Amino acid sequence: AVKKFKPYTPSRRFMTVADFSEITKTEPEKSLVKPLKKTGGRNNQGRITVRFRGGGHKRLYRIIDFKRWDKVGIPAKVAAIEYDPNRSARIALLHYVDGEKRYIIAPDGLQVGQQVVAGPDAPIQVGNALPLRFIPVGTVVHAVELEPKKGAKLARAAGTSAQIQGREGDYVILRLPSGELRKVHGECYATVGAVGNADHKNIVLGKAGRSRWLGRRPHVRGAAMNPVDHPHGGGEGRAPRGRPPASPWGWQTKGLKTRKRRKPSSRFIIARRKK
Amino acid sequence: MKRTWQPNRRKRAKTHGFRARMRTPGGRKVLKRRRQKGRWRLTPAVRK
RNA sequence: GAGCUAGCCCUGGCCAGGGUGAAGCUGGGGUGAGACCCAGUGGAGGCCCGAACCGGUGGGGGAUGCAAACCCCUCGGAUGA
RNA sequence: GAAUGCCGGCAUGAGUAACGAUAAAGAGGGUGAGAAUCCCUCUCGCCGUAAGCCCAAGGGUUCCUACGCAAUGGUCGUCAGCGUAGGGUUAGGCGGGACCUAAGGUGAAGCCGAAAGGCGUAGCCGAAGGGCAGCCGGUUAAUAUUCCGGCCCUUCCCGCAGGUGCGAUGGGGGGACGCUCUAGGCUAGGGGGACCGGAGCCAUGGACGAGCCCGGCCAGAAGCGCAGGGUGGGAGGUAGGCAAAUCCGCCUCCCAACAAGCUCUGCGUGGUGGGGAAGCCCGGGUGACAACCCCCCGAAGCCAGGGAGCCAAGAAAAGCCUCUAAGCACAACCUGCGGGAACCCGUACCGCAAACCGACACAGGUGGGCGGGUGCAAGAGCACUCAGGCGCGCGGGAGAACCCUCGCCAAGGAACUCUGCAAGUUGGCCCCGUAACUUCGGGAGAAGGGGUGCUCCCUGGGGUGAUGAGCCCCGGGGAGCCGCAGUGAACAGGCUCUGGCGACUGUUUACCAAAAACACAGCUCUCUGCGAACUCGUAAGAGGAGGUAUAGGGAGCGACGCUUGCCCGGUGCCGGAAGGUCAAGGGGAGGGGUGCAAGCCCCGAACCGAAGCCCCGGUGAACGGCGGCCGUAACUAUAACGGUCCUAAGGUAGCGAAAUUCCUUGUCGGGUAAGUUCCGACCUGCACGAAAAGCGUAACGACCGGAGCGCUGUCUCGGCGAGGGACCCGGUGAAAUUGAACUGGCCGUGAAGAUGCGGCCUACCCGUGGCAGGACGAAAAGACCCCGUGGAGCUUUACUGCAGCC
RNA sequence: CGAUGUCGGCUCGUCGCAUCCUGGGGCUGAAGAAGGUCCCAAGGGUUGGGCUGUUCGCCCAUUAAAGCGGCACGCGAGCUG
RNA sequence: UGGGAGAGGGUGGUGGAAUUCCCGGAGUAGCGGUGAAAUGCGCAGAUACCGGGAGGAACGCCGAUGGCGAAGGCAGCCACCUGGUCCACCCGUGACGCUGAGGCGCGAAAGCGUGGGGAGCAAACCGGAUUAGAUACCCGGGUAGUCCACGCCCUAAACG
RNA sequence: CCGAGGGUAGGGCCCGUGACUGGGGCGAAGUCGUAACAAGGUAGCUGUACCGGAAGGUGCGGCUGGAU
Ligand SMILES: [Mg+2]
Ligand SMILES: [Mg+2]
Ligand SMILES: [Mg+2]
Ligand SMILES: [Mg+2]
Ligand SMILES: [Mg+2]
Ligand SMILES: [Mg+2]
Ligand SMILES: [Mg+2]
Ligand SMILES: [Mg+2]
Ligand SMILES: [Mg+2]
Ligand SMILES: [Mg+2]
Ligand SMILES: [Mg+2]
Ligand SMILES: [Mg+2]
Ligand SMILES: [Mg+2]
Ligand SMILES: [Mg+2]
Ligand SMILES: [Mg+2]
Ligand SMILES: [Mg+2]
Ligand SMILES: [Mg+2]
Ligand SMILES: [Mg+2]
Ligand SMILES: [Mg+2]
Ligand SMILES: [Mg+2]
Ligand SMILES: [Mg+2]
Ligand SMILES: [Mg+2]
Ligand SMILES: [Mg+2]
Ligand SMILES: [Mg+2]
Ligand SMILES: [Mg+2]
Ligand SMILES: [Mg+2]
Ligand SMILES: [Mg+2]
Ligand SMILES: [Mg+2]
Ligand SMILES: [Mg+2]
Ligand SMILES: [Mg+2]
Ligand SMILES: [Mg+2]
Ligand SMILES: [Mg+2]
Ligand SMILES: [Mg+2]
Ligand SMILES: [Mg+2]
Ligand SMILES: [Mg+2]
Ligand SMILES: [Mg+2]
Ligand SMILES: [Mg+2]
Ligand SMILES: [Mg+2]
Ligand SMILES: [Mg+2]
Ligand SMILES: [Mg+2]
Ligand SMILES: [Mg+2]
Ligand SMILES: [Mg+2]
Ligand SMILES: [Mg+2]
Ligand SMILES: [Mg+2]
Ligand SMILES: [Mg+2]
Ligand SMILES: [Mg+2]
Ligand SMILES: [Mg+2]
Ligand SMILES: [Mg+2]
Ligand SMILES: [Mg+2]
Ligand SMILES: [Mg+2]
Ligand SMILES: [Mg+2]
Ligand SMILES: [Mg+2]
Ligand SMILES: [Mg+2]
Ligand SMILES: [Mg+2]
Ligand SMILES: [Mg+2]
Ligand SMILES: [Mg+2]
Ligand SMILES: [Mg+2]
Ligand SMILES: [Mg+2]
Ligand SMILES: [Mg+2]
Ligand SMILES: [Mg+2]
Ligand SMILES: [Mg+2]
Ligand SMILES: [Mg+2]
Ligand SMILES: [Mg+2]
Ligand SMILES: [Mg+2]
Ligand SMILES: [Mg+2]
Ligand SMILES: [Mg+2]
Ligand SMILES: [Mg+2]
Ligand SMILES: [Mg+2]
Ligand SMILES: [Mg+2]
Ligand SMILES: [Mg+2]
Ligand SMILES: [Mg+2]
Ligand SMILES: [Mg+2]
Ligand SMILES: [Mg+2]
Ligand SMILES: [Mg+2]
Ligand SMILES: [Mg+2]
Ligand SMILES: [Mg+2]
Ligand SMILES: [Mg+2]
Ligand SMILES: [Mg+2]
Ligand SMILES: [Mg+2]
Ligand SMILES: [Mg+2]
Ligand SMILES: [Mg+2]
Ligand SMILES: [Mg+2]
Ligand SMILES: [Mg+2]
Ligand SMILES: [Mg+2]
Ligand SMILES: [Mg+2]
Ligand SMILES: [Mg+2]
Ligand SMILES: [Mg+2]
Ligand SMILES: [Mg+2]
Ligand SMILES: [Mg+2]
Ligand SMILES: [Mg+2]
Ligand SMILES: [Mg+2]
Ligand SMILES: [Mg+2]
Ligand SMILES: [Mg+2]
Ligand SMILES: [Mg+2]
Ligand SMILES: [Mg+2]
Ligand SMILES: [Mg+2]
Ligand SMILES: [Mg+2]
Ligand SMILES: [Mg+2]
Ligand SMILES: [Mg+2]
Ligand SMILES: [Mg+2]
Ligand SMILES: [Mg+2]
Ligand SMILES: [Mg+2]
Ligand SMILES: [Mg+2]
Ligand SMILES: [Mg+2]
Ligand SMILES: [Mg+2]
Ligand SMILES: [Mg+2]
Ligand SMILES: [Mg+2]
Ligand SMILES: [Mg+2]
Ligand SMILES: [Mg+2]
Ligand SMILES: [Mg+2]
Ligand SMILES: [Mg+2]
Ligand SMILES: [Mg+2]
Ligand SMILES: [Mg+2]
Ligand SMILES: [Mg+2]
Ligand SMILES: [Mg+2]
Ligand SMILES: [Mg+2]
Ligand SMILES: [Mg+2]
Ligand SMILES: [Mg+2]
Ligand SMILES: [Mg+2]
Ligand SMILES: [Mg+2]
Ligand SMILES: [Mg+2]
Ligand SMILES: [Mg+2]
Ligand SMILES: [Mg+2]
Ligand SMILES: [Mg+2]
Ligand SMILES: [Mg+2]
Ligand SMILES: [Mg+2]
Ligand SMILES: [Mg+2]
Ligand SMILES: [Mg+2]
Ligand SMILES: [Mg+2]
Ligand SMILES: [Mg+2]
Ligand SMILES: [Mg+2]
Ligand SMILES: [Mg+2]
Ligand SMILES: [Mg+2]
Ligand SMILES: [Mg+2]
Ligand SMILES: [Mg+2]
Ligand SMILES: [Mg+2]
Ligand SMILES: [Mg+2]
Ligand SMILES: [Mg+2]
Ligand SMILES: [Mg+2]
Ligand SMILES: [Mg+2]
Ligand SMILES: [Mg+2]
Ligand SMILES: [Mg+2]
Ligand SMILES: [Mg+2]
Ligand SMILES: [Mg+2]
Ligand SMILES: [Mg+2]
Ligand SMILES: [Mg+2]
Ligand SMILES: [Mg+2]
Ligand SMILES: [Mg+2]
Ligand SMILES: [Mg+2]
Ligand SMILES: [Mg+2]
Ligand SMILES: [Mg+2]
Ligand SMILES: [Mg+2]
Ligand SMILES: [Mg+2]
Ligand SMILES: [Mg+2]
Ligand SMILES: [Mg+2]
Ligand SMILES: [Mg+2]
Ligand SMILES: [Mg+2]
Ligand SMILES: [Mg+2]
Ligand SMILES: [Mg+2]
Ligand SMILES: [Mg+2]
Ligand SMILES: [Mg+2]
Ligand SMILES: [Mg+2]
Ligand SMILES: [Mg+2]
Ligand SMILES: [Mg+2]
Ligand SMILES: [Mg+2]
Ligand SMILES: [Mg+2]
Ligand SMILES: [Mg+2]
Ligand SMILES: [Mg+2]
Ligand SMILES: [Mg+2]
Ligand SMILES: [Mg+2]
Ligand SMILES: [Mg+2]
Ligand SMILES: [Mg+2]
Ligand SMILES: [Mg+2]
Ligand SMILES: [Mg+2]
Ligand SMILES: [Mg+2]
Ligand SMILES: [Mg+2]
Ligand SMILES: [Mg+2]
Ligand SMILES: [Mg+2]
Ligand SMILES: [Mg+2]
Ligand SMILES: [Mg+2]
Ligand SMILES: [Mg+2]
Ligand SMILES: [Mg+2]
Ligand SMILES: [Mg+2]
Ligand SMILES: [Mg+2]
Ligand SMILES: [Mg+2]
Ligand SMILES: [Mg+2]
Ligand SMILES: [Mg+2]
Ligand SMILES: [Mg+2]
Ligand SMILES: [Mg+2]
Ligand SMILES: [Mg+2]
Ligand SMILES: [Mg+2]
Ligand SMILES: [Mg+2]
Ligand SMILES: [Mg+2]
Ligand SMILES: [Mg+2]
Ligand SMILES: [Mg+2]
Ligand SMILES: [Mg+2]
Ligand SMILES: [Mg+2]
Ligand SMILES: [Mg+2]
Ligand SMILES: [Mg+2]
Ligand SMILES: [Mg+2]
Ligand SMILES: [Mg+2]
Ligand SMILES: [Mg+2]
Ligand SMILES: [Mg+2]
Ligand SMILES: [Mg+2]
Ligand SMILES: [Mg+2]
Ligand SMILES: [Mg+2]
Ligand SMILES: [Mg+2]
Ligand SMILES: [Mg+2]
Ligand SMILES: [Mg+2]
Ligand SMILES: [Mg+2]
Ligand SMILES: [Mg+2]
Ligand SMILES: [Mg+2]
Ligand SMILES: [Mg+2]
Ligand SMILES: [Mg+2]
Ligand SMILES: [Mg+2]
Ligand SMILES: [Mg+2]
Ligand SMILES: [Mg+2]
Ligand SMILES: [Mg+2]
Ligand SMILES: [Mg+2]
Ligand SMILES: [Mg+2]
Ligand SMILES: [Mg+2]
Ligand SMILES: [Mg+2]
Ligand SMILES: [Mg+2]
Ligand SMILES: [Mg+2]
Ligand SMILES: [Mg+2]
Ligand SMILES: [Mg+2]
Ligand SMILES: [Mg+2]
Ligand SMILES: [Mg+2]
Ligand SMILES: [Mg+2]
Ligand SMILES: [Mg+2]
Ligand SMILES: [Mg+2]
Ligand SMILES: [Mg+2]
Ligand SMILES: [Mg+2]
Ligand SMILES: [Mg+2]
Ligand SMILES: [Mg+2]
Ligand SMILES: [Mg+2]
Ligand SMILES: [Mg+2]
Ligand SMILES: [Mg+2]
Ligand SMILES: [Mg+2]
Ligand SMILES: [Mg+2]
Ligand SMILES: [Mg+2]
Ligand SMILES: [Mg+2]
Ligand SMILES: [Mg+2]
Ligand SMILES: [Mg+2]
Ligand SMILES: [Mg+2]
Ligand SMILES: [Mg+2]
Ligand SMILES: [Mg+2]
Ligand SMILES: [Mg+2]
Ligand SMILES: [Mg+2]
Ligand SMILES: [Mg+2]
Ligand SMILES: [Mg+2]
Ligand SMILES: [Mg+2]
Ligand SMILES: [Mg+2]
Ligand SMILES: [Mg+2]
Ligand SMILES: [Mg+2]
Ligand SMILES: [Mg+2]
Ligand SMILES: [Mg+2]
Ligand SMILES: [Mg+2]
Ligand SMILES: [Mg+2]
Ligand SMILES: [Mg+2]
Ligand SMILES: [Mg+2]
Ligand SMILES: [Mg+2]
Ligand SMILES: [Mg+2]
Ligand SMILES: [Mg+2]
Ligand SMILES: [Mg+2]
């Protein structure tokens, strides 16, 4: 349930914030945070390579366990659910009976105090991780690896999930968050359930300053520029586009497909995304 | 108003200094030329 | 050549005073339970007035200047992009 | 002899402008060849959240003293940041280094690039961040937390004693963190005292007084006291913290828990060491054996790693503690004490400025800290003033025009003007009161009005004490007094009605544009399955992102409300294993050159052969587009209706003389005495129209229109007054410009606008203050225009390439 | 074109006369009063407002009258902009 | 107190038939549609047939002149939670009643807001026919919507 | 002191009127089509929604006050 404000300033009229209700602990595990090196969109040459970035709130990076097959058979108690500024999902602090402590992203329904485990023999319940070939067809799942032992890569954002659709040989068939039907190897790990914080998409930033807190610098339209700057630049007064809409670099940006055609993974994608 | 010369000794030595020139092909050609011309100073003097 | 200027990165610092009084909380009312209402408490905000500080709206002066952009009066922001 | 030529010299303008903030000067005494300008004394003025004091940059001897005045100083100069000389900067504790890491830089291993070089985990470097031991006073012409005095402290080495499984670059803990608000108790700082110390004073009508004036503290180890910070203890199990671990983590059990304890800091006290005013006297002496006490106010500072709340979720590494590993356990470490040892560089002076950045002793620019008192509601605001620092390095007169800045004005009151431009008005606090409309927040300080000083009397609550007095804070009720006037000076909104545009706070053309432009939350389209797309790079490598479709990139639109129609023929994009065209290559019918020949060499048909294009289809919040003619209804006019040509299809809703309307000041209505503007309508829209969005919209605006009230020197229509200039005298003394000049009017003439030619008229020689009509006045080899087979930026279905991609 | 600043306003005027008024006249389809038309005449005079950047013009209220032109469409080393 | 019938309501589950789409096989000259047609689809391999998969919505037979609810309304099946109601016994209370201005709550479809979901259907819309014309009826397409959650709207031939 | 009233400012209700505009009633001798009454030639009506020169059409759900 997103939280609204009374319109006591022009921005508070629309601004909405998360309720933060699932959060049980307001400080990160000190041994699991590292400094996050802000870039401003600059690469190692010092050049901007992603425009309109920088100036956001300072953040520490919490180390996330995107493997989990790391500790097959060792159960862990869900100790806390915390805020992570580096992702849309919440994160869950796990106290393994090992004594080892790890973070995973918090699935929907995850409860502080419950136990979770990973492995081929794990029960099919929210928070447990198994190789895909041991999770029943039709169950919704998240934190999915793309190739075995390379780490969870799919269905990681707030409220997202993938659904197991069937089996074929060494591979399973997943419906990804985007609706794409893709083959994933059966030895790839995944965690049962959907990612939590599903109301994330209902947040209304409310004012220009909110974007700035997030490190999003103002984006300026190509049509507001000059011909040296942008294909849409120039014209006396306002102008329509006068050509197929284009990026700052000239490629068309209304429909032009850009996935590389001879890519090897096409053998494993059944059906491109819909919508 | 604020003018263009705002002296800074660390900035001066780190930018125009002898060790800065030696790190770089163009910088070593500067020293070569200034020695060839007979300059009394090859590099700007900085107090340290 | 980024000691001017533009952006970003790391690490520090600064913003007199006054005003408005959001959520929440407590109490009372209300109800089958509620919604909700009232009072108190509370202290939110690219909130208000206004110095420092950051600006440069209108006018006047200056025009071989005090100054290769200044001066006076007035005016904008002043917890925030 | 000319090149707006080059270098130099020297003229003209000219004894002219100016002499750099309008904070301000006067006299006496001294020095000296010389004095408005140097020193001293008294008087006057100016700053006082500074125009005072401290620190960091930057500067580099400018610091102190003596002796000088050619030049530098906008005048003068005996003076000086100037000339010459001599002196002056003293640290284990202050800052930096012999410590740590941040971005970044560098870079064993490694990767990449024609060369030069580009990357790169570890490591290293890198600070105004982390860490770390000195406080107060005295002393010099000039340094002082540095010298000295008193009281403290740190590390290293060695030794003694006590204790302990000692031992690390390894494991762990800790260091370690946001923003806003904030408690308790302190301190800095401040106010008062009828109390304590003090040289003195009694004026000029009164006062010998509970008189006036002056001061009434600073540092301090242990110990103790007050206030806070931090921290549970024990055992067992243990598979995690790349070895080990008794540590840490996890599980279980038992005592402790807003407790005390243990520990650390702050504050107070504290042996001891200091300081110590006015006044008088010549920096020093005296005051003085100085006194050194009580009360109130009180931080944004301290306790601190305190507390609460919130979302945007807030460095690292070492010092430190703990664990163990090799090893070593005659060691080693810990603790106490003693003796010894403790290096390098900075230290002067300026530092909101005459010593820094601005060519200048330049009204500009420059980061941190302290920044007293009283009054005004508060305050760092305003006025005055303390300490302290200044009067701004040309002066003296005069009392015109004109200019600047300022004050007032009869009657009128916007009649001014493009415009109330400018200037008036309004102005703080308290109380009463307050409209349409609204997104219910607002609009709102709406509007509008009343109050405001002083004296006496009665009286309520709070803070500190103690519960009281005292002090301090917040009130209330009567009765009076004075003036033109009580926020009596300074600082402190004029208001309202109605349109356009943009939702809003923000951003912009450094130095002619601040806006209606950019941004903006929000809406939609589209790309991207992760070695993502995309971007930079030849590459390696990076950003994206230690992110993963509720994510990231591109595009347009731009809060919110109600909406966003029709055309897919062309262009784009997307889909289409058919077909057509299609390059290299394959293939080799057939033909050719040469040779005596085997052979060698060349041409070459059918057929096979990709992307692309053609072709089929989809697609508008993709590029874009969205008609004409004739006829027709009981008067006319008009045309719901019909016919017809064309098109891919002919503009829907809504709006409309509009930021769009040519004709145009359209027509009508409103407002005005009068309205090319304004508002409301109509619709023949030259040439609105739906995300280059359409129509609205509360609130917001140094945006641009129209009107009204208030009030005014804006004006009728000008007058007077003030200061700084202008003027005169002394001092110093520019500038652009300049063919040379002995340089008048008219009517003519002349390359067509004549001081210079003709004719006539007028005119003694030379200045000073003024005014701007001419010298086609100065300035700038015309911001327009054209020309040059001149240049550059930009576009595209111009040409031709290249990257990139297929 | 090695520059002759261009609309309008303000200020300051001066000139022409094809005269708007005032003075003197002839003719009249001039009874008077008032007008019409032409002649002489440049001495003086020739208002204040609403609109619009306007010149011009329309309009309001007056007037004896509310003249038309030239002077680089007079006048930016005089101002405005 | 002891029993009964019921699509009464809410929540979570779950079954099969059919339609559509996609994949594989097999097969070819039409299919579809109507009063008759055409648009449309189909040699780029449709329709018809077999196998596989995905997805949404509605529940055939039972089914009735039936049942339940205050009305709107409610229909595969299972479970849980829950309302009303009838019967028997005649056991308890002792008129505790009836109605009901206001109030409050519920309230088919369409519609609205936010977010999902989307097979079939289908306003608007495009096209083919029909017709004198046909902004209709018929046919081929087709977006909201129809479905779920939450919040609105509060209407009806909400009728016996 | 109170006080007729006057004055300044801001609200509330009512009436008259207004460029222009919306539909309504009546007239009828017109133009267009023919929506309802018969199965009215697509059974009708209905709430709502979207659309069309017009009556009206269609969607969704409802009623019979529907012929055969
Ligand atoms: Mg929630
Ligand atoms: Mg809100
Ligand atoms: Mg709120
Ligand atoms: Mg709310
Ligand atoms: Mg708002
Ligand atoms: Mg919240
Ligand atoms: Mg949460
Ligand atoms: Mg924190
Ligand atoms: Mg760490
Ligand atoms: Mg990075
Ligand atoms: Mg780098
Ligand atoms: Mg680099
Ligand atoms: Mg980019
Ligand atoms: Mg960037
Ligand atoms: Mg999170
Ligand atoms: Mg969220
Ligand atoms: Mg949003
Ligand atoms: Mg952020
Ligand atoms: Mg964005
Ligand atoms: Mg933009
Ligand atoms: Mg532009
Ligand atoms: Mg460029
Ligand atoms: Mg280009
Ligand atoms: Mg550019
Ligand atoms: Mg371009
Ligand atoms: Mg363009
Ligand atoms: Mg254009
Ligand atoms: Mg443009
Ligand atoms: Mg245009
Ligand atoms: Mg433009
Ligand atoms: Mg533009
Ligand atoms: Mg624009
Ligand atoms: Mg366009
Ligand atoms: Mg264009
Ligand atoms: Mg175009
Ligand atoms: Mg793959
Ligand atoms: Mg600087
Ligand atoms: Mg310098
Ligand atoms: Mg430096
Ligand atoms: Mg430095
Ligand atoms: Mg530097
Ligand atoms: Mg260097
Ligand atoms: Mg060298
Ligand atoms: Mg030199
Ligand atoms: Mg030499
Ligand atoms: Mg050099
Ligand atoms: Mg910092
Ligand atoms: Mg502030
Ligand atoms: Mg309150
Ligand atoms: Mg609370
Ligand atoms: Mg504010
Ligand atoms: Mg504020
Ligand atoms: Mg404000
Ligand atoms: Mg200005
Ligand atoms: Mg002004
Ligand atoms: Mg003035
Ligand atoms: Mg200038
Ligand atoms: Mg300049
Ligand atoms: Mg100024
Ligand atoms: Mg000023
Ligand atoms: Mg201001
Ligand atoms: Mg303000
Ligand atoms: Mg403030
Ligand atoms: Mg803040
Ligand atoms: Mg602000
Ligand atoms: Mg010659
Ligand atoms: Mg010359
Ligand atoms: Mg010259
Ligand atoms: Mg020359
Ligand atoms: Mg020369
Ligand atoms: Mg001469
Ligand atoms: Mg002169
Ligand atoms: Mg002055
Ligand atoms: Mg002198
Ligand atoms: Mg002298
Ligand atoms: Mg003196
Ligand atoms: Mg003063
Ligand atoms: Mg003061
Ligand atoms: Mg210097
Ligand atoms: Mg000194
Ligand atoms: Mg001299
Ligand atoms: Mg001299
Ligand atoms: Mg001199
Ligand atoms: Mg000077
Ligand atoms: Mg002398
Ligand atoms: Mg000097
Ligand atoms: Mg000496
Ligand atoms: Mg010492
Ligand atoms: Mg120091
Ligand atoms: Mg050493
Ligand atoms: Mg280091
Ligand atoms: Mg340091
Ligand atoms: Mg130190
Ligand atoms: Mg000390
Ligand atoms: Mg000294
Ligand atoms: Mg031992
Ligand atoms: Mg941390
Ligand atoms: Mg820090
Ligand atoms: Mg005080
Ligand atoms: Mg006497
Ligand atoms: Mg003291
Ligand atoms: Mg205490
Ligand atoms: Mg263990
Ligand atoms: Mg003394
Ligand atoms: Mg003594
Ligand atoms: Mg004594
Ligand atoms: Mg404060
Ligand atoms: Mg958040
Ligand atoms: Mg680090
Ligand atoms: Mg051993
Ligand atoms: Mg020990
Ligand atoms: Mg050494
Ligand atoms: Mg020193
Ligand atoms: Mg000085
Ligand atoms: Mg300053
Ligand atoms: Mg100073
Ligand atoms: Mg200069
Ligand atoms: Mg000076
Ligand atoms: Mg200066
Ligand atoms: Mg002080
Ligand atoms: Mg005041
Ligand atoms: Mg005040
Ligand atoms: Mg002020
Ligand atoms: Mg004082
Ligand atoms: Mg002076
Ligand atoms: Mg004079
Ligand atoms: Mg007057
Ligand atoms: Mg008036
Ligand atoms: Mg008046
Ligand atoms: Mg105006
Ligand atoms: Mg005032
Ligand atoms: Mg009103
Ligand atoms: Mg309201
Ligand atoms: Mg008021
Ligand atoms: Mg208003
Ligand atoms: Mg008085
Ligand atoms: Mg009390
Ligand atoms: Mg007064
Ligand atoms: Mg003042
Ligand atoms: Mg004000
Ligand atoms: Mg208004
Ligand atoms: Mg207008
Ligand atoms: Mg608008
Ligand atoms: Mg704006
Ligand atoms: Mg704008
Ligand atoms: Mg808006
Ligand atoms: Mg906006
Ligand atoms: Mg805005
Ligand atoms: Mg602001
Ligand atoms: Mg400019
Ligand atoms: Mg500018
Ligand atoms: Mg410039
Ligand atoms: Mg410029
Ligand atoms: Mg300007
Ligand atoms: Mg500007
Ligand atoms: Mg502005
Ligand atoms: Mg802009
Ligand atoms: Mg914009
Ligand atoms: Mg929008
Ligand atoms: Mg590139
Ligand atoms: Mg890389
Ligand atoms: Mg990356
Ligand atoms: Mg990374
Ligand atoms: Mg990281
Ligand atoms: Mg990402
Ligand atoms: Mg914009
Ligand atoms: Mg509205
Ligand atoms: Mg098209
Ligand atoms: Mg097309
Ligand atoms: Mg075939
Ligand atoms: Mg052959
Ligand atoms: Mg032959
Ligand atoms: Mg659309
Ligand atoms: Mg076209
Ligand atoms: Mg377009
Ligand atoms: Mg007719
Ligand atoms: Mg049109
Ligand atoms: Mg249409
Ligand atoms: Mg019109
Ligand atoms: Mg308009
Ligand atoms: Mg137009
Ligand atoms: Mg035209
Ligand atoms: Mg017009
Ligand atoms: Mg016009
Ligand atoms: Mg008109
Ligand atoms: Mg106007
Ligand atoms: Mg105008
Ligand atoms: Mg018309
Ligand atoms: Mg555009
Ligand atoms: Mg536009
Ligand atoms: Mg458009
Ligand atoms: Mg508001
Ligand atoms: Mg604005
Ligand atoms: Mg503005
Ligand atoms: Mg005047
Ligand atoms: Mg006067
Ligand atoms: Mg005067
Ligand atoms: Mg004067
Ligand atoms: Mg005067
Ligand atoms: Mg004389
Ligand atoms: Mg001569
Ligand atoms: Mg002539
Ligand atoms: Mg002559
Ligand atoms: Mg001659
Ligand atoms: Mg001659
Ligand atoms: Mg002559
Ligand atoms: Mg003459
Ligand atoms: Mg002249
Ligand atoms: Mg002239
Ligand atoms: Mg001449
Ligand atoms: Mg001239
Ligand atoms: Mg030129
Ligand atoms: Mg030239
Ligand atoms: Mg030229
Ligand atoms: Mg030219
Ligand atoms: Mg130009
Ligand atoms: Mg030309
Ligand atoms: Mg030519
Ligand atoms: Mg040519
Ligand atoms: Mg030629
Ligand atoms: Mg070119
Ligand atoms: Mg590309
Ligand atoms: Mg010319
Ligand atoms: Mg010339
Ligand atoms: Mg020429
Ligand atoms: Mg010239
Ligand atoms: Mg003027
Ligand atoms: Mg007459
Ligand atoms: Mg008569
Ligand atoms: Mg005559
Ligand atoms: Mg005359
Ligand atoms: Mg005359
Ligand atoms: Mg006019
Ligand atoms: Mg006109
Ligand atoms: Mg007219
Ligand atoms: Mg008359
Ligand atoms: Mg003329
Ligand atoms: Mg002319
Ligand atoms: Mg003309
Ligand atoms: Mg002229
Ligand atoms: Mg004229
Ligand atoms: Mg002129
Ligand atoms: Mg001018
Ligand atoms: Mg002019
Ligand atoms: Mg001139
Ligand atoms: Mg002139
Ligand atoms: Mg001239
Ligand atoms: Mg003007
Ligand atoms: Mg202009
Ligand atoms: Mg049945
Ligand atoms: Mg009984
Ligand atoms: Mg309903
Ligand atoms: Mg619906
Ligand atoms: Mg569908
Ligand atoms: Mg027809
Ligand atoms: Mg919809
Ligand atoms: Mg019925
Ligand atoms: Mg009366
Ligand atoms: Mg009919
Ligand atoms: Mg019918
Ligand atoms: Mg219609
Ligand atoms: Mg029609
Ligand atoms: Mg229809
Ligand atoms: Mg019914
Ligand atoms: Mg019937």
